[PDB]
Amino acid sequence: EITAISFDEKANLIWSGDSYGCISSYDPTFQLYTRYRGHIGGNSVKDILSHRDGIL
Amino acid sequence: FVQLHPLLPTVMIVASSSGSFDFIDLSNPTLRTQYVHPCQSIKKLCLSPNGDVLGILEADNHLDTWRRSSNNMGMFTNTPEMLAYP
Amino acid sequence: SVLSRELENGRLFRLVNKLNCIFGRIESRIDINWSESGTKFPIILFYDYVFHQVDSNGKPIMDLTHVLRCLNKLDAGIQEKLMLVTPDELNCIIISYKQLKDLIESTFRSITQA
Amino acid sequence: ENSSASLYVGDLEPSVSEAHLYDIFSPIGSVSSIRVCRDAITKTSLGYAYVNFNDHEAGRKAIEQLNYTPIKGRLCRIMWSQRDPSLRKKGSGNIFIKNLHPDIDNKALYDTFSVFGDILSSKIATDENGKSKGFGFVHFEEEGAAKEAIDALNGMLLNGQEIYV
Repeated sequence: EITAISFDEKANLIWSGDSYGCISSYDPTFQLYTRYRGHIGGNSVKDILSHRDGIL
Repeated sequence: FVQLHPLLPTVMIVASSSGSFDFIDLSNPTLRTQYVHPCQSIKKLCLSPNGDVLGILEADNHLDTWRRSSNNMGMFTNTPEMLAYP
Repeated sequence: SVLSRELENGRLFRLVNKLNCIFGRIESRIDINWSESGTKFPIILFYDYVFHQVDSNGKPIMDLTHVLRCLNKLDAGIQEKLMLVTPDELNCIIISYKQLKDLIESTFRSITQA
Repeated sequence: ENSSASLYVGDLEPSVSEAHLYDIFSPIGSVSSIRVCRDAITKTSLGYAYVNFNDHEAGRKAIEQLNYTPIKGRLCRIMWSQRDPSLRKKGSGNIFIKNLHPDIDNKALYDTFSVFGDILSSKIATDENGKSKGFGFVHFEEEGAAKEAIDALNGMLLNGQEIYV
């Protein structure tokens, strides 16, 4: 259901959005770090990007 | 899927829907590295600021990197604010 | 000699004054800056996290030791790391205290006048 | 200034990219950022590069592993970074030589000649399978280490060829 992907420039995390509502960060090869929402509802996310300070 | 390299902002990677990806020059198109994909077609793929990380990602949540084994590391950097212990 | 073990109320009661002074105001019960996409979102979340911490059977059981432990810690303003869940996989934020202090006093002052 | 790498290749090419460049010093570790900033109507050589690493010590480490070996005729030049208060930093001139010895390289040149005077740019005409072309430009930070190397031995006799001012 994964619908948007980006990195972070400062860690080994992955930043994924499924089709459930969420946005998650991921450790190396098979481990998650966080999964939060900044999303209202419906589908999760159009797109994801990295930044100097955080994740948009 | 056409994406310029981060450290090499003219050299790109070009990849199809099934995954015929090629590390390819901008200037000399003869210098192609046509890495085939012996697996299923893709949704998306991402990059390597450390230059040695293939991330193929479908809806399966199973990554694999194909490059030579320069590092035992995954991504670029190693400063996590809750690194292995909150 | 007996009044020695009674004094830890007034700071605590002012903490509850600041706490339940603005928690569920009817204009702010349903609005933009208090949803999961809203601004002051986890100030709700930790709030009842203490107050409805489920057991191994899922029963929200107090264990007021842990409650007042957390209460003095949040009252302090020190820098910690805090796991938080819905229970399920959403809105998890690992945070410290002094920014929570700052948003609390900011919201209180904004409520107090403009 | 320039406490970091700032590793400055000059005397550039029109139409050879940084591809094989990054191919060669791949296994060294610290390769931070490589870029030639450019003009707008300009697909010819202009004359400033930035093979930037993290610190200066990574540049010296890149020297100390292996440096100045011939591939594609180009040799990577070192950090200069020297602007309008440097009217004569590397422009305080050089000995210009007619009839250098025809085996004069740059590496053994500065190796034996690190004693008297520090050579900045040994702009030496070496071509066609190990032959210094007689004319060269041994270049310094001043014109004092130049006179030091001249008054020591302005060249010497190893196969007899003294060099020129």
